[PDB]
Amino acid sequence: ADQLTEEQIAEFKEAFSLFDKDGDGTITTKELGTVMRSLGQNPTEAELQDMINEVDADGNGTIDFPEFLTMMARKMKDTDSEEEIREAFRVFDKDGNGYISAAELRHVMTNLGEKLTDEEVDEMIREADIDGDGQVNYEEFVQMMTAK
Amino acid sequence: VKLIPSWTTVILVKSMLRKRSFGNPF
Ligand SMILES: [Ca+2]
Ligand SMILES: [Ca+2]
Ligand SMILES: [Ca+2]
Ligand SMILES: [Ca+2]
Repeated sequence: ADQLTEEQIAEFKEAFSLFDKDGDGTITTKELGTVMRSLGQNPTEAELQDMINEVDADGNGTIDFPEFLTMMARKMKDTDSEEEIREAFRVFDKDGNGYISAAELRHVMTNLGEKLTDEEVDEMIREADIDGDGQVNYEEFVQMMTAK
Repeated sequence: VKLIPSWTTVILVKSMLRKRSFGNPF
């Protein structure tokens, strides 16, 4: 219906839980490392720590539920506004051909946790295909995030 | 060249995994 004060929080609580594989309220280098290793990549022990050290505003070395609600608000400034969309795209376009297919999306799905069924995944891409090409392109992935 | 997906990034693709729609309000 309409993004309310709870619908939003629930969304972040899910992402904060996806990383907390165990669910102790603290993302470690191994946990986030497992997620970065499942999507189909290989995080570096040094970069990883430096990555979890960015949101870690406390200086402890672990991310927390509150640090989350406060991390998505510190990147929407300028050093990560239009570059974050191109990254999310890469995840979908693993092959990097210039388009996304329900298959590439199905892969990312199980890589984060939920795995949308088929008809849904098929319709999810059909609604974005403003041109009707059977797949999603870069313009769409952006035209949907630029028009508010 | 790139340098691994940043933080808000991994949250971008996961947030996309909502239900059957596309695009994030953020
Ligand atoms: Ca944990
Ligand atoms: Ca912390
Ligand atoms: Ca592709
Ligand atoms: Ca399309």
